[PDB]
Amino acid sequence: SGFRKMAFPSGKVEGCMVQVTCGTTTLNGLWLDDVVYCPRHVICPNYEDLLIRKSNHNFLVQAGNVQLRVIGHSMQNCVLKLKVDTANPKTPKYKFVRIQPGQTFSVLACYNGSPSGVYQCAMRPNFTIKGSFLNGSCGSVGFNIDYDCVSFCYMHHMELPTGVHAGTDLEGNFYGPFVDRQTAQAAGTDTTITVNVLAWLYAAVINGDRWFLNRFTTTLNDFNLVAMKYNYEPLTQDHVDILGPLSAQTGIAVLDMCASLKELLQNGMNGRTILGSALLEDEFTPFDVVRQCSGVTF
Amino acid sequence: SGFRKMAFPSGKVEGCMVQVTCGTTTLNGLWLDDVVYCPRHVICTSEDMLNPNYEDLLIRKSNHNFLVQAGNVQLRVIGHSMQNCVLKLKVDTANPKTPKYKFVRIQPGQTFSVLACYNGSPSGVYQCAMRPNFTIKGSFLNGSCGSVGFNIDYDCVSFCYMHHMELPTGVHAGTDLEGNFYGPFVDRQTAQAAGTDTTITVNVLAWLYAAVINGDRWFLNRFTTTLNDFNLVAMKYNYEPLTQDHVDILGPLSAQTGIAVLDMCASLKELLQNGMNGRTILGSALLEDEFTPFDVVRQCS
Ligand SMILES: N[C@@H](C(=O)Nc1cncc2ccccc12)c1ccc(Cl)c(Cl)c1
Ligand SMILES: N[C@@H](C(=O)Nc1cncc2ccccc12)c1ccc(Cl)c(Cl)c1
Ligand SMILES: [Cl-]
Ligand SMILES: [Cl-]
Repeated sequence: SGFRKMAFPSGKVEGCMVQVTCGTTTLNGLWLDDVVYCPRHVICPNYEDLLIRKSNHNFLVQAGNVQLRVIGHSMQNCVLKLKVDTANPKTPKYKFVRIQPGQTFSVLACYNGSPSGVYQCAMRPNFTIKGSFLNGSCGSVGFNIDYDCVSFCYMHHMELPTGVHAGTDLEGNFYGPFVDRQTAQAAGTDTTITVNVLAWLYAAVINGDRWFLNRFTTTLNDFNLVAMKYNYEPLTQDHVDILGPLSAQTGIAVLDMCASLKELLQNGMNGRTILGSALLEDEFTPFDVVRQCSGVTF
Repeated sequence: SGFRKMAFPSGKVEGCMVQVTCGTTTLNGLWLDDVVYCPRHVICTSEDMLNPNYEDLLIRKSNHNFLVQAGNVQLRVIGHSMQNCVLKLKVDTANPKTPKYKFVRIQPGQTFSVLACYNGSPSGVYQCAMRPNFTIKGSFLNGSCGSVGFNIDYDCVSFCYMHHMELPTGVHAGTDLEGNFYGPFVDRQTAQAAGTDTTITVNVLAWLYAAVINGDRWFLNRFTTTLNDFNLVAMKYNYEPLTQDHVDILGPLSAQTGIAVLDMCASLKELLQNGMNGRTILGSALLEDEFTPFDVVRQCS
């Protein structure tokens, strides 16, 4: 029993965190094979011209107490790739994946190439992440673990004026309409990740918290008209299908749970809580709920 | 900026998780140097669950009864002994991934990261606090026994908890790494209930300071209170009393924000009286009590 916000074990990623220094800027880098990936803003803007002026010896890369020899450098979008003379002996099986809004991932927050914390978060529909980051965390990565394969999905780049965070996939492409330049940028109005709220209600039913269940069902169209009104993301037929296994396990059809959600929005919680929370949680995907309520290991 | 429930990186602990099997029972073990620590109830049969005599059961066991598996390598158990409710299995190989470590016993209110494991394999990492009733509100399934709670001291891992059992309410009970249970719990199938849980008041105040550091000020007020008047209001809401030690521990946060402890205490009193009025603090509609003053300082500085 129990339901916690749970991150993937960070070991496989910790063995990849290195410190990257260029001039007065020190941030984190991801050492995979003989390549170190880090935000291109470490050279700081005309990034192509700035990188042309740089030499391999300008980049100081440190892995623990060993300095790595940079033997090449190139740029892929907003990420800098530093070729090094040594393959990371702790390189896990990995992939670079681009995630969608709603999908969750674990973040390994680092400072000076040293992992300090691991937390689970979701890529918000407005493409920001509500992370916890201080100065020096740039280069910290977001990942998922698929069987025994690390899927790198995020690299931290900056903090927006509201305190939310922005970053890129491991190919340097930003998530959202953000740029890595000191200019006024605002996150769009965020919305709630509806499929994740439904997944979290299933997790509550699995844990015995069932006060919110009602006799009602709804059509997907009627649910979406009501959800749109409360700044909730539309629920697609893909989401209904993904919630299938949880619907079968709990005996609560997706449209049946949608009518529970529909009432929770129009009426509130009435002083009651669900999984120790007075708000509807939207940072647990249907896969996270299944994984946590079935004990999948890594 | 931002405030998240943040666990310590679990790598140093993952390299210590092994699978321990004795008869039909399979749970997790912690491999440190040439010793594997695991809950002693792994040696229990079906009949010996309500009132097991662990000394008597362990005397009947031989080293060849314990199957220890570290990855795809079976470890040779060359000795066995019991320290309180923990079984110590000596093995013929020192764990090459043994980190710098200490065995620490924690107090209610203290937080720690939990590495949930199944069959000696880490599946998840989450943050926990030792509840005032000495239980932990974890997320555990059958097979999670032996999963450990830890904190990281720069390079050193302080092991503070080993999961043993789930109480009837769904909350969890366990021991320090010396086998001593936290709370009035025993590793027997006898009827056991957790006492009424209370809110870790000092942790709530630490969390309100974290909110002020993050720019949340709506809950602040012009009032101050005496420590005695705050404690009388707090107990009525099932909140732990706040001692002079807690006021002193909140000192650095009070200096950083410019809000005295008794000033924040009056804000907490007002919050308990009115509720949140549809507003949130750090994205939460409830007062969070699983961030210690030490966690808040660490995460904000
Ligand atoms: N120095 C960073 C930055 O703001 N990175 C930080 C990350 N997370 C949290 C931070 C909190 C405080 C200060 C800095 C933070 C930066 C600044 C401007 C731009 Cl346009 C870019 Cl791409 C990157
Ligand atoms: N079978 C275990 C147990 O309850 N261990 C589990 C741990 N966490 C969560 C669990 C959820 C479901 C089933 C089992 C769980 C057990 C039972 C009685 C006693 Cl007295 C002891 Cl020491 C240990
Ligand atoms: Cl699924
Ligand atoms: Cl008193």
